[PDB]
Amino acid sequence: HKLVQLLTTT
Amino acid sequence: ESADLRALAKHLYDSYIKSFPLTKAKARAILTGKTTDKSPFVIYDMNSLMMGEDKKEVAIRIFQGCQFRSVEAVQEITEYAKSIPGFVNLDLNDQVTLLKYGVHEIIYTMLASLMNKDGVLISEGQGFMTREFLKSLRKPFGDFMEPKFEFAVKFNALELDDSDLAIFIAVIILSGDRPGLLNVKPIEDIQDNLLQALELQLKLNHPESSQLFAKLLQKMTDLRQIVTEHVQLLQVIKKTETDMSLHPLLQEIYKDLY
Ligand SMILES: CCO[C@@H](Cc1ccc2c(ccn2Cc2nc(-c3ccccc3Cl)oc2C)c1)C(=O)O
Repeated sequence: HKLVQLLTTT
Repeated sequence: ESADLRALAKHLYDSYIKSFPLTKAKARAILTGKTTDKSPFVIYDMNSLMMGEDKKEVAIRIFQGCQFRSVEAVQEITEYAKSIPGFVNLDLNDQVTLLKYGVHEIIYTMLASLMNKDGVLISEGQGFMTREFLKSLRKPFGDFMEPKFEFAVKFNALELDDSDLAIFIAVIILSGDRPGLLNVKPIEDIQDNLLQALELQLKLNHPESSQLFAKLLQKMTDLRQIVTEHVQLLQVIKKTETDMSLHPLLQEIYKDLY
């Protein structure tokens, strides 16, 4: 969730 | 093939330099005083901690402080994982899972880089907190760091450098056996390639180090036990030490972990 944000950030 | 494995090794090292501002190379320069900049301030007691706190009980403040660095390190490790070839193409839920189970194993790996037998570098290497001071903290906070020091001393005896660590770290993140993975195969395939790259790296970088590769792989399993102990300590704190919470990011990593 916060992990998803970090993972998909560019 | 050999050239590809070396280019993989180098790609991982470059990514590691881009992701982690404070390397083992720099850390050791600081710990051995082979640097031009100021000696780090030593935190060895309560009022020593006071003076350094410039540049709510003691044990809680330290534990709250750890968390801010922990979440910063989670961000760094995530950025590094996104540079491992094949990783961003995995099902996103599997990336989350890989990250969730892998992240603290990596934090403790890299923390060993900032440790010697007497203490640990904090705040980007500007402070040094003695192992003895951390051991002095009241139950259960005084039990947090000691297993990490015990691991770090033995881990550091292997004398891995940043280039070794970049591959080591990638191998751990790409563990096909994390609980609840949807697609194990493409993870094992990537890991198999990274292991080949690690084996070649250790042979070329440490030709005389007996069974280094096998020794390293073992440490990967030892890290899980360290995380296990940390998590059970956190569960005690959750149950019995209630006035101070856990950063939301860390709650998310730890929620339903194992
Ligand atoms: C209790 C939180 O534990 C972390 C893991 C953890 C523990 C310890 C960690 C880090 C990162 C650096 N350290 C070493 C450390 N960093 C600090 C610190 C860092 C900044 C300010 C003040 C302090 Cl006392 O203290 C200590 C012991 C991460 C977690 O579960 O996410």
